[PDB]
Amino acid sequence: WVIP
Amino acid sequence: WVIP
Amino acid sequence: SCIQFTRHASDVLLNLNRLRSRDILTDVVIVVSREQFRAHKTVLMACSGLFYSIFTDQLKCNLSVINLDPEINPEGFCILLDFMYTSRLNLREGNIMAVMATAMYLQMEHVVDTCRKFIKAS
Amino acid sequence: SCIQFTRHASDVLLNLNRLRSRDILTDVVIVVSREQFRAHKTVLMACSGLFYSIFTDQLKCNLSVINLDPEINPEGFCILLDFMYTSRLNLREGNIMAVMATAMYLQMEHVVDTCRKFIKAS
Ligand SMILES: O=C1Cc2cc(Nc3cc(Cl)ncc3Cl)ccc2N1
Ligand SMILES: O=C1Cc2cc(Nc3cc(Cl)ncc3Cl)ccc2N1
Ligand SMILES: [Cl-]
Ligand SMILES: [Cl-]
Repeated sequence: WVIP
Repeated sequence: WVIP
Repeated sequence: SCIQFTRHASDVLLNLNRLRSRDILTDVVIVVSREQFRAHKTVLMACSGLFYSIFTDQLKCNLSVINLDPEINPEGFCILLDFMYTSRLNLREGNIMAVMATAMYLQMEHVVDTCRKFIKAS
Repeated sequence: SCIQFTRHASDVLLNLNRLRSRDILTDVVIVVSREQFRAHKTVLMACSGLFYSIFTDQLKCNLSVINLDPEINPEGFCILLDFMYTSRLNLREGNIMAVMATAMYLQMEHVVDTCRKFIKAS
């Protein structure tokens, strides 16, 4: 999971 | 396009 | 010896979401309490262990309406349906409990994992 | 303020390809000369300007069989159908001309672009  |  | 187009999967999902927003080729309504959500069975199956099981069933595969368990929160479902079609999860303090419970029911293991991680941090 | 699961789109496409290989929820047959290819209309639309136009047509959207132009090569179509469901293109010296012609007909602009580049290099 990432900060888009 | 890439070499997978 | 194939070549690969890096953005292909993302572009496919983006177009499937555009079809969903325009209600094109949607083939099922998911009923969550008083709320109704139109979707593509194949996308639901690709994202959820529960929908995978439902639509591989020789009788349920032909249903145009699926009613979820009355404990399922419509907002939690909406957030998860958006994630299915975009890869983006609107996880917030006020919705995390409903999102985790809905992801556990829908069998969306990666969403359950991030919810457990985010809850543990607080 | 969403979070994003990087592998989600690829995982969705991988599961859609698994559904295709097992002939699950396929809703159309594409006929290319004597050859038949089963697929999901939504995936075909998401990948091809031609299928997008066909299945948004109020009459053609309901057809279970689509016949391609007799000039279309079944192998070129097969290579492109595989690319649609995997992001991987089996581009070879012996098939590049048939793949480019088929991609131009199917309106798959990124495939046309790499074929033009690979032809130019030789
Ligand atoms: O967390 C999850 C997400 C998920 C998706 C699917 N859907 C498929 C799985 C396979 Cl192997 N082939 C085809 C499909 Cl559509 C099943 C279980 C789960 N669990
Ligand atoms: O090279 C290409 C690939 C492609 C895909 C699609 N399919 C869509 C486009 C839009 Cl805007 N919304 C929904 C869909 Cl399914 C149309 C044209 C082209 N050209
Ligand atoms: Cl997931
Ligand atoms: Cl393309």
